Amino acid sequence: ETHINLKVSDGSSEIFFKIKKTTPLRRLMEAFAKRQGKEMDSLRFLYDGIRIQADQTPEDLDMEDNDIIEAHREQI
Repeated sequence: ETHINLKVSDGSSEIFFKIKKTTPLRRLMEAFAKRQGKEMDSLRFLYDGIRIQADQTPEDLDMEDNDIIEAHREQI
C-alpha cells in the first residue's frame, strides 16, 4: 500500500518499527501479536476506548500514512 511506520501501543506492550505498508489493521494484526501476542493474553483491538483504530480502513491507508493502534487486554 504505502511505505510508512507502525506503532503498536498496549498496556505494557509498546513496539515501534517501520514497515513497507500502511495497512495497520493487517499490520498490528501481526506486529502487536508479535510483541504482546506472545502472551496472547490481550485480545482487545481498539484505538481509544470503542474498538476503534487509526487506519483500519483500506480506504484511509491509501490516503493517510501512519500505522498506529492500541491493543488492550480482554481475556477472562
